[PDB]
Amino acid sequence: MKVELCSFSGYKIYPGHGRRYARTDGKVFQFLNAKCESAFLSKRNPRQINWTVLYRRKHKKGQTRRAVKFQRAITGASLADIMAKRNQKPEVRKAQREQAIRAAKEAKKAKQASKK
Amino acid sequence: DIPGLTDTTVPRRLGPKRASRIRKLFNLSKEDDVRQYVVRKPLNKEGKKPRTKAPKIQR
Amino acid sequence: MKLNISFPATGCQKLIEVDDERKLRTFYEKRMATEVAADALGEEWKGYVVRISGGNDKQG
Amino acid sequence: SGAKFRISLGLPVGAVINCADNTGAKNLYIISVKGIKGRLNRLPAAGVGDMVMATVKKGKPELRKKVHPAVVIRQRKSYRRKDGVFLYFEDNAGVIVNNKGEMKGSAITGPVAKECADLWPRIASNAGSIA
RNA sequence: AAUCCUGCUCAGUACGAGAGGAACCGCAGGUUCAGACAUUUGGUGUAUGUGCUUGGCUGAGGAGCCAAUGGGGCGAAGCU
RNA sequence: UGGGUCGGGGUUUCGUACGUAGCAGAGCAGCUCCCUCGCUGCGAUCUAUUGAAAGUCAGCCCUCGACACAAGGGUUUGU
RNA sequence: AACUGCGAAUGGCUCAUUAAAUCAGUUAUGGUUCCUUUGGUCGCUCGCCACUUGGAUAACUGUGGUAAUUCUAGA
Ligand SMILES: [K+]
Ligand SMILES: [K+]
Ligand SMILES: [K+]
Ligand SMILES: [K+]
Ligand SMILES: [K+]
Ligand SMILES: [K+]
Ligand SMILES: [Mg+2]
Ligand SMILES: [Mg+2]
Ligand SMILES: [Mg+2]
Ligand SMILES: [Mg+2]
Ligand SMILES: [Mg+2]
Ligand SMILES: [Mg+2]
Ligand SMILES: [Mg+2]
Ligand SMILES: [Mg+2]
Ligand SMILES: [Mg+2]
Repeated sequence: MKVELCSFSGYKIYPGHGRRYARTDGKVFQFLNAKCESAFLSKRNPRQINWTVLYRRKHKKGQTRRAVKFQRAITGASLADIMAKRNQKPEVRKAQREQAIRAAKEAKKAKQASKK
Repeated sequence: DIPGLTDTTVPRRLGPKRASRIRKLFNLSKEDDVRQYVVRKPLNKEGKKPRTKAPKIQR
Repeated sequence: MKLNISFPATGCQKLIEVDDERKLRTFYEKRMATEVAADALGEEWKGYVVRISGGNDKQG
Repeated sequence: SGAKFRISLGLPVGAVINCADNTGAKNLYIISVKGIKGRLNRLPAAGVGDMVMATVKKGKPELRKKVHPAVVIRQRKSYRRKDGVFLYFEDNAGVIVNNKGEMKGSAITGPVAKECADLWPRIASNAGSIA
């Protein structure tokens, strides 16, 4: 029930098994047995050794579209306000565009007297 | 509802600014009084009169 | 271990403090941007699948 | 308190180990081990955390033709650590100390065995890492 | 047929002007020796077990063999 | 019922078998009504089949599968 | 405040290196690059948004981590 370690081969080293290797540069390694240890010492790469966990996941041995947008209240207008504004669609919107044109048309007639 | 989490929804601090991002939010077609439909944020400070503040709309 | 929970639809993010490993271990061994169901905590976090968006190390 | 448990020695008299401190010495030739009563024909041997008498063979001339107290901090012989782990290092290394236990140098290159640390607090403070 | 030593505590205590400086009980360990043992780590290794490899040989492939254990890596069990 | 002998399973050792396939492969050699970018060979090695193949009690573990064999032999012993 | 653009390659210090090297005078780039400034050029092309298109991100609100930094994450 001690800390569970992992080897050069990626295997799981139970307590009382293998050896631990402390290099001069400060890195510490643990090997499950002398086979994994000798492979590590001879500088063999575990990605090229077939029975190694690193090799197996490297070669993968054995192993949609979404989006949503939600309406929110925006400071100065509750969700009710925006819905009512965007529900002016059934010609209420068209009613508002056309009164602005005539509300600027008579101003244009005043502007004609102001321009000229 | 999770207590204190799925309630008292916080509003987006401030609405759209580009003249097209307001049209998509409010289904503006074309020249339907685009200026007025922009959200006008009200400001309420105790040591001052109440007043609402509108932003400059781009494009 | 603290959990930062945020619901984009309603904002109102809030911090959850847990000292139980089992409620947390549903999250353990998962990467970011993976959606996990938080049915581990009590009877109130039910029908809730949640996405891991980030975190911080013991050292920050 | 707590005394040091027995460990595999692996460094007999006549072993030349590296000097891991900045004293200017490069190697240390073990001439004897402290606390060794011994036995006919048996070489006094030392492990990590053991205080030894050594003479530096190569290094700086003012350190050479003298006998220095030294403490082994790294060993290449595997040794068991009461919890099942057999630990060994890349080299045999030691540091030069006085009879009181204070390291003559100021810094240690490389790790220091845990047994040598808690047995010698002066060496432990100067240790960059502990294995 | 067991042996001796060290560290902690007693204790900067007794004692002493001071410098210095113990002991009994207790605890944790070591030395020498003794009797075993192989779970672990190490050694051995002709299981002639399994890969690699040189020269030659069976027409080639495959499968093998010879070179007084061809050489070498890893290695069960057993011994240690 | 027994213990054997095979087989099987387990364990374990080594490290991925032969064959087949690949538009993998340094390149090289032939065929161009052909092909409009190809096909036919040689080629160490690579990939997949394939943690495969092989061994494993002879002093490893469990079998209840198969086969035969096991109330047989000889020499002695008395208050 | 922040995004953006520009500057930060100037100035200042020192003289360690360096002996056809540096540097000085002379000459070439018909053997090259060049922010900026100034002046040219900007309908020279036949070919359901143009009355103006798309998405994010800052600053900002809110939840934190870290012993610590002009560190930063999620929303
Ligand atoms: K002695
Ligand atoms: K062999
Ligand atoms: K071995
Ligand atoms: K063995
Ligand atoms: K094959
Ligand atoms: K394979
Ligand atoms: Mg503009
Ligand atoms: Mg002798
Ligand atoms: Mg006697
Ligand atoms: Mg051969
Ligand atoms: Mg062959
Ligand atoms: Mg012959
Ligand atoms: Mg011969
Ligand atoms: Mg071997
Ligand atoms: Mg079998």
